[PDB]
Amino acid sequence: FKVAHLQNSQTNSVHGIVLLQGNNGWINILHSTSGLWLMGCKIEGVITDFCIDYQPISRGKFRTILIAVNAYGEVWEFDLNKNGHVIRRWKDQGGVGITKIQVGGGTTTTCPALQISKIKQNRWLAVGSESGFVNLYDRNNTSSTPTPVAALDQLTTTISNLQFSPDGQILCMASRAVKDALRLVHLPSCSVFSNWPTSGTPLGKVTSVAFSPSGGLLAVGNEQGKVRLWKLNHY
Amino acid sequence: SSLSDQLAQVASNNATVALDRKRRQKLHSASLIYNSKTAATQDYDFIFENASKALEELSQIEPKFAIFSRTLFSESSISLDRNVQTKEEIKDLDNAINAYLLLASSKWYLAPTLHATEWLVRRFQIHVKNTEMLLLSTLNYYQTPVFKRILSIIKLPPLFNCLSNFVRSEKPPTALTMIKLFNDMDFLKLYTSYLDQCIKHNATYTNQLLFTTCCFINVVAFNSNNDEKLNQLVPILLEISAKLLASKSKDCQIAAHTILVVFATALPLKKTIILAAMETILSNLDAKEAKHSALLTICKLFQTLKGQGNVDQLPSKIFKLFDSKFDTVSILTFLDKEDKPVCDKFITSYTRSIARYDRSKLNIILSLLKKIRLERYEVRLIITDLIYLSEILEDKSQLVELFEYFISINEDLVLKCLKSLG
Amino acid sequence: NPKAFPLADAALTQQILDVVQQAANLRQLKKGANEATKTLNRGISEFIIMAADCEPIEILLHLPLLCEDKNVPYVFVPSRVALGRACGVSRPVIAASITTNDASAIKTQIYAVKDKIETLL
Amino acid sequence: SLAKSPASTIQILGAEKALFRALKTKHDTPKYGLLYHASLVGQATGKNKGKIARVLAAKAAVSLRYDALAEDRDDSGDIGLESRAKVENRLSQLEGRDLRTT
Amino acid sequence: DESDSGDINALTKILSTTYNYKDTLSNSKLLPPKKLDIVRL
Amino acid sequence: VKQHLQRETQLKQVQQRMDAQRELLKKGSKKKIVDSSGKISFKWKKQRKR
Amino acid sequence: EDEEDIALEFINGEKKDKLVNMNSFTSMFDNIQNVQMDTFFDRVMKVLT
Repeated sequence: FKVAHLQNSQTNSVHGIVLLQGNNGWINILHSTSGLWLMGCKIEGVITDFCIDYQPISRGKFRTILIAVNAYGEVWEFDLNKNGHVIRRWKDQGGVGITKIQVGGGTTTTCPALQISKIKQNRWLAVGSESGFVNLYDRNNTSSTPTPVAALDQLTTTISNLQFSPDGQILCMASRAVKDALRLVHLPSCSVFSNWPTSGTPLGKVTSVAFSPSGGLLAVGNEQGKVRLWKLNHY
Repeated sequence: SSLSDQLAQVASNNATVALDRKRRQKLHSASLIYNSKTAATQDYDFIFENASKALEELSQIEPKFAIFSRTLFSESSISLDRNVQTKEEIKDLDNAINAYLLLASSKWYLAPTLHATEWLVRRFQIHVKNTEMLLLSTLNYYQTPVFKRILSIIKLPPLFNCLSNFVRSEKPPTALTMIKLFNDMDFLKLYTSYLDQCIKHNATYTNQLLFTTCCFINVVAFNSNNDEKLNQLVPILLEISAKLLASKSKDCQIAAHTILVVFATALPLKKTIILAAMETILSNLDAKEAKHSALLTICKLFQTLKGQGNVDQLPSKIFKLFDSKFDTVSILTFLDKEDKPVCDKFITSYTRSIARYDRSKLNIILSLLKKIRLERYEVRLIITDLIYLSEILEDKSQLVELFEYFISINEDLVLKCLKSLG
Repeated sequence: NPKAFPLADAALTQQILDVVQQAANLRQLKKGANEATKTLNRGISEFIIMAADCEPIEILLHLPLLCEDKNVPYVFVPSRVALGRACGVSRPVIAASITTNDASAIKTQIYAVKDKIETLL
Repeated sequence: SLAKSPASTIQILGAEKALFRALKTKHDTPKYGLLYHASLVGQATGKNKGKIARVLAAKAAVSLRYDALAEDRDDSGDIGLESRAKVENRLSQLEGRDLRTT
Repeated sequence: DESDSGDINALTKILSTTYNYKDTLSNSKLLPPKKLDIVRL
Repeated sequence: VKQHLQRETQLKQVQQRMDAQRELLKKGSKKKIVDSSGKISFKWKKQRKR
Repeated sequence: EDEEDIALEFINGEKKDKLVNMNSFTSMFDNIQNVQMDTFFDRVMKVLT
């Protein structure tokens, strides 16, 4: 599940929504407080992952978009302000066995906003896969078949985590299959950092990753139950 | 130190004394034209006769070779021996030889140069005494058979240790191993001194610059991961680039453009160093080909700048220098070509420079902005300065023509600048 | 891409690429046009998968000629990159072959997809 | 018939006598075949000749199949020229390396 | 023989004055491409 | 002709067992799985080849 | 509008550039014969872009 912000346009009120994964391509959206069932979104194939992107409209106005990807690689984009009707469809070029999808460079679960004016649109989109590939897309620049900016292939196992820094300058891709399978990718260069992590860096089976909203702290959980903390001195 | 080590130093000092017959056979056998068996049988008169004819042929190609006919290729040089000379005379001989190797550097493809240099190899034993100068002048001919012959008869100095494998080898030294020679910091200082002498003497030629450039460019790539070693390269190779830019030869200037551009991409530098680079690039910019490469170089360096002041206006002296060498019409042509390299940051700095210093080109600003798409923040900076112009400068038809252009494209961002500023 | 014929649809491509992934784990997969050409000659190929966007397409067009001669089903999938990732390699694969084995643990799924390719031919 | 042959066969096409003798007696097989007399193989030296034969035979099958099975082939050799460039690049970096420590 | 008592030799002069040729990353807001400054806590 | 067929199948089975052994020599992570019947097989981990 | 929004706009404005790696200019040695300096310089730019 994931939690996002939905603005009720006809009253201009804003409230939270809880998004869930269904059995058959189904995404069920609930009211965060009252628990009411508001709308549902359906895709063909097996739903594997989804993410939320915000698009500002005007002063005090924004729209929530639900981005859902199928294991084949087909991506749906639903407009949750219009009863969850599809607005765009496209396919991940060279995508097979997709495992995760995430957006970065704007507001999201990892970098949530504190007021309406801080809502920003994400300029990056990364799609993981079981083979370990990660296709990165530049959202700012629409077609049924978009070409990815880069195809990262340093990891050889299933991508179980995809997360951007709050400013969208670092992408952290991790895999829980093998130990020390964590890499940090610089953007917009898409060049993996070389100095860190090293052979001596303790990471273990990375199973959770988190970026601080501010201060540039990186917390990495592992199968051993240890949360190790790093600071990026640039921030 | 053991006695053998001390005696080893003695042997090196007296390498060419020719004390006995066996020493004479080794020394006299070394040749660039003949095999060892035939070389030992020959005589100085036979060698000198052929060299004199070769120098005449070189003299026809280039009159400067005629000077050595009075000094090195004289009939009296036959009876001249270096071992019997005093130190002042030996130093004075070496200057003449070093000058000759500079002139001969570009004619090694011609057959006569190999015969003329045989006299110096046999008479003056340059392959033993002046070994570094000979190797440096013929470094770009490494794939040529002549360089193979040189390696066979020469004892490599310490700085040329990587070539020891290819001494007397069927395969010529690979281009990859030349990066290793230039990778060393000590060798770069030596090559810098040699290359400096060529520039002082205007003896540089295109094949020298090309090979010199590739080795310098590749040395950056090999050290790209090592930022610390890149820092040690900056004092050396940027100092080389300054000397090349000073040279009136356009080919030297274009090589400097190539060297500077790779550094800026490889390592981010202070904007002060970048601005100083423009001052040197533009000071001696006369050739049209150099003018074309310079503009691409100027645009690229600003692209590398990634700190506050990234798109700030050029200094007063810098802007005036640039406009003289590149009038406003030329840059409009530069933007007009569809294959223009990314230059938004430079134009943003250039655009703000016009408003600060030259109001008459405010109309040109409108044309420049249409031709190139500037980034969101870059447009915001330009809007911010033009807003100040309206408060200070008198309103103009062109000045309002710039605002309405921003009204047509992204009207809302114009309000944000106005809201933040007045 | 008219020459690429027959071309599997989106629903069928997922089923094919699933089998190609399972076969790779069991080492029942031959990757590359040259290896696919061999398996046809040795008669050990259940069926052949080919990539439509392979440019020039003619480099793999000899395989249909062998396949129809040997009575081997064959099918095209739209993307060579997706085929390569499904195979389990770091390079785009234009063609692949499923090696025959009646003792394999994925025998049923291979024949299930094999029939759909036969019907699709 | 040549178009339908895999690249491995094209490498050893002209050396059947040595190939099938070696296969049956459990010995090493030939590595040049008839391609030995190609100009590119001549430029290589030492063990690089075997590598270039493998590279060139693989590209030969690519360029050959285009000739045989292309309905609307232009008589230009564009696929051959670009295929040639790749092998020359492979030869250059292959020949650039030096085994002896420097 | 020597005394101190657009100029071409501008680039040479600035090199003599400056000892560190890499722009300070504290002022710049964009992080370096290949080098990460990361400390464990 | 039948004897030719029997020899072909026997050689086919022999080749398959040799090929299976060769896959074990190659690089990768493999687990030996044994069925109740006693048949042994190796299942490779889902790791992409570099 | 806030100062952070100005800073974030600066980050998004930045665009990717092709970094220089070890195996980028090795091929220049191959074709460094009988070529003018200007043509050689363009090739350096072409790899750098």
